[PDB]
Amino acid sequence: RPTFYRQELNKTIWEVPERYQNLSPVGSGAYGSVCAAFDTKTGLRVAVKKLSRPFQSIIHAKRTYRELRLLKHMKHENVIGLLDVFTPARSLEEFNDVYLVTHLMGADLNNILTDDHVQFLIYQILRGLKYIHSADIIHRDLKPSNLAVNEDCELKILDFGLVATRWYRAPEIMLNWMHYNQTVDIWSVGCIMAELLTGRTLFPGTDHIDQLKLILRLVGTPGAELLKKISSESARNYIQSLTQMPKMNFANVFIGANPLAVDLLEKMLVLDSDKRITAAQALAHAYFAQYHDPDDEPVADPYDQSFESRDLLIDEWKSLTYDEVISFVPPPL
Ligand SMILES: COc1ccc(OC)c(CCC(=O)Nc2cc(-c3sc(/N=N/c4ccccc4)nc3-c3ccc(F)cc3)ccn2)c1
Ligand SMILES: CCCCCCCCO[C@@H]1O[C@H](CO)[C@@H](O)[C@H](O)[C@H]1O
Ligand SMILES: CCCCCCCCO[C@@H]1O[C@H](CO)[C@@H](O)[C@H](O)[C@H]1O
Ligand SMILES: CCCCCCCCO[C@@H]1O[C@H](CO)[C@@H](O)[C@H](O)[C@H]1O
Repeated sequence: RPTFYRQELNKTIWEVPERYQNLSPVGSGAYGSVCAAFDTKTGLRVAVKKLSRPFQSIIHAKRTYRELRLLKHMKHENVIGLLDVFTPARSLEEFNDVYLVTHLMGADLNNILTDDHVQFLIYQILRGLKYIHSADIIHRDLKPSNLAVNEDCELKILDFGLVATRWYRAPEIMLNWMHYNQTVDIWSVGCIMAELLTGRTLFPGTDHIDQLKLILRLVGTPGAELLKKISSESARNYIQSLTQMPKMNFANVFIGANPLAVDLLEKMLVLDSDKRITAAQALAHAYFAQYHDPDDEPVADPYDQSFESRDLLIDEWKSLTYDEVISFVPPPL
């Protein structure tokens, strides 16, 4: 067990192993405070997140368990991974705080285009998405603030920020569709790619209604092939009661863009999620010919998500989280 040291920062206490030095607060964080730091053991600059009230309730405890399970599983260049996880607690009985460590990241996709850069950035997204989707994991919330980018133009998918979420959301989500397929994320990639090509948010709807209205103006109202798969009586009536609109030609909309990029957008931004191109198929699209390598686009180990359907007590999610802290094996050097 490492030797811990204790210090207060931004009016909250921090107890971390000695290896992490020069803690500098970077923000309040999503659900916990974050500091930059220097990892003396590896030489890496890192981010340490102290989760806030991680076992306050059953929802909080399951969410804490979920976050640790996800980060421990992700082992891929274009997906955020876990350098370390620790607690100052010496036993389950006194276990109350959880700290997560990963590589320090500077800019997100907003803070960073030529067509070569769009190719490379979207390629890395799809490569990380292929890995995530292969583990039966849906991101559901892809957007530029969730994508970290180096000056190297290297990119990682995150599930947090360092830009309304609705702008990149698949339409089936905003219709509160019961089931979702992995290509909700491909829709988001399409919106992101269009923005990198035009410099403008593709669908900057003010709300969900305005959002769907903007979407339909580009892709057209559902055809009969899609209408026959809509089970909601109300959703079907409203859709059909709209003035039908034709799917625009994307060449006209994305004028001057690389025609291969326009073609890929047409295969991504399809209403019928059954017809959207998958991440694996998109990596083989001719638009990525100079980056695509089928032998270096790996899939993930299977991810056991059975816990999502369980209703457990707080102390049980806490104990399961403790098991995952204890069993952690750091990445090698
Ligand atoms: C110009 O700008 C900068 C200049 C200098 C800087 O440094 C001194 C920085 C710091 C940049 C930074 O924030 N870098 C960072 C953050 C995280 C985060 S952010 C988060 N939640 N944030 C929210 C907040 C609100 C809503 C949603 C999410 N969680 C983790 C995190 C996740 C996992 C983990 F193991 C550790 C930390 C991870 C890695 N790098 C910026
Ligand atoms: C100013 C920066 C100081 C960094 C100190 C990192 C100290 C890591 O200290 C740890 O102490 C243990 C007990 O001696 C040893 O068993 C570990 O191998 C060692 O890494
Ligand atoms: C590797 C971390 C960045 C990519 C994360 C992709 C998966 C996000 O994961 C999703 O988060 C949702 C909200 O907690 C959960 O409800 C879903 O069950 C979970 O699959
Ligand atoms: C005007 C708004 C139209 C929204 C159309 C959304 C079509 C989404 O596509 C649908 O997604 C469902 C859930 O994954 C699938 O079960 C259906 O098979 C698929 O066609």
